[PDB]
Amino acid sequence: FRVYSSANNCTFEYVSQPFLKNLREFVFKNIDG
Amino acid sequence: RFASVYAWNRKRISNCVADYSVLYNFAPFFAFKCYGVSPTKLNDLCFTN
Repeated sequence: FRVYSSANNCTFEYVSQPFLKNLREFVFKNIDG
Repeated sequence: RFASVYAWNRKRISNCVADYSVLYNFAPFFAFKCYGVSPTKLNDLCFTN
């Protein structure tokens, strides 16, 4: 559960705070890196 | 503390506001050499890793 797969080898760092009749709309794009 | 040579550590700095002004860390350096980049122009250039 908490650990998704067996191994998880990455060194990225990007934290923020909560992104939390309850319509939660999201749009995902990937452009210009 | 620090570490040994056979097990030298490697720290990845990839997400930071770099205050390259670590010249306060014992300014009387015994060896301050630069390869591929000049000493001060270093502070105003971008890099990935």
